[PDB]
Amino acid sequence: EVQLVQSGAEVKKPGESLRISCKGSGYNFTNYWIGWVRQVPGKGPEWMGLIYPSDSDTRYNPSLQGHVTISADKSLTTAYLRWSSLRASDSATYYCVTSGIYGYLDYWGRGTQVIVSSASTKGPSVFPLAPSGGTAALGCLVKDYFPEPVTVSWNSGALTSGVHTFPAVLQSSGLYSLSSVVTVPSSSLGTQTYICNVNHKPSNTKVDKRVEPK
Amino acid sequence: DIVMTQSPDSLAVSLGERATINCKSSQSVFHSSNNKNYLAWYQQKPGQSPKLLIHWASARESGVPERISGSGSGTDFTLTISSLQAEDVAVYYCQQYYSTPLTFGGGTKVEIKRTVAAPSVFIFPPSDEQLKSGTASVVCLLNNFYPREAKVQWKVDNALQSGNSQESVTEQDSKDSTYSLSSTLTLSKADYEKHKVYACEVTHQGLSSPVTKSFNRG
Amino acid sequence: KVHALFYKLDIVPI
Repeated sequence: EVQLVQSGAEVKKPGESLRISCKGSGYNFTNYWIGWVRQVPGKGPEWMGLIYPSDSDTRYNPSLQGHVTISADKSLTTAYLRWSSLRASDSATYYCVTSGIYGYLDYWGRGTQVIVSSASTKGPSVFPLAPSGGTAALGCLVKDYFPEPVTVSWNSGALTSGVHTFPAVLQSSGLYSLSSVVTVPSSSLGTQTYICNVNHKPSNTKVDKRVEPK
Repeated sequence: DIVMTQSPDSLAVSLGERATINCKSSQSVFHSSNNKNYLAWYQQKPGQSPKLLIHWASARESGVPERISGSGSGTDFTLTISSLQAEDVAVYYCQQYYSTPLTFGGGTKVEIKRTVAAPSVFIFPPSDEQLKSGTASVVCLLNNFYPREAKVQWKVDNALQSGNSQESVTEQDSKDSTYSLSSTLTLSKADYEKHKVYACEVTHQGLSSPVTKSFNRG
Repeated sequence: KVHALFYKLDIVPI
């Protein structure tokens, strides 16, 4: 079975260098094209390039005008994508792909997320979304943290039904913000306790915030 | 230089019904010598990597079910899913490999169509803890609604707000196929203490008339 | 008349 193991996510600042990697297995690595496709949320995928490791023949997308270089080590059966000077526009998920002679990409990797930002590591502030007829809603606002991700649970995982945790949004300040809500019977607001467990591992922040009516 | 265009951007289809996605190339991707269209289709499921579905415009990869078919020629192509299943929820991309650079379409997100469901609207004032920080976040929650189209408007002492709110939407719920939406209004503590009534106005096709949730500061 | 953007004599088709 063909395997394409990519390297883990990366957080970097503008102007720094970076090299991500993708090791291929289960096929003749040297005699098949391997390359990279970039994905940013606002448009479709963008092809970046392919390399034929046997002879180092490298094909670039002209749009990427010398910003990136693609290379491969045949002994390690590994492909590389390198930036010498990262820019904010390079924030994206990078899939490593294989191709035959025609250029359709028949095997794709799991992806490598790359964040480029001048922001510095910061743990979130957690603020209650306190509830006020039948159904009530309450939540936790997770604000001003970097980088992604945070994880939110309720009552240490015992409460799962009706929970909605929204995608993080990048604020203009460069720090992420998100809310986790849950709907509960209005009659249960005075009887049972609701605690959201926020965890931001990049800063080793751990907050258990109790939410109650005010 | 070949531009790939897809339509629609998002397509809601009922279970067991047919989904039809269109893809256009700005130039032909057909070679007369081999009678083949240089067109591929990919499927990217939620939280997964794209997967090659079709090449030569109509040749399925191994394992792809017969209910998924590609057709068309020249500059106009379509992908069809004849009896949609919950596992077919994904973003579908076309790609031309006729000329370099390889180029992709913008994608078409296929989702489950269900009956209309009005949102439940909840509004949350800023916490006292946050007011200690100098900023005030006011949150409006639209819960379990379908379809995604919704209008969320903030009013402060009846004054429409603009440029100071951000929205976040969940992906389609796996059990009831609804959406939830958060709208966050961010103010300075000063501006927040200057005004009294804070209102979230929600317009949605499942509502007889717009719904307004408000609170009085203090 | 073979038209392949990435043609290579020695390619191993998986």
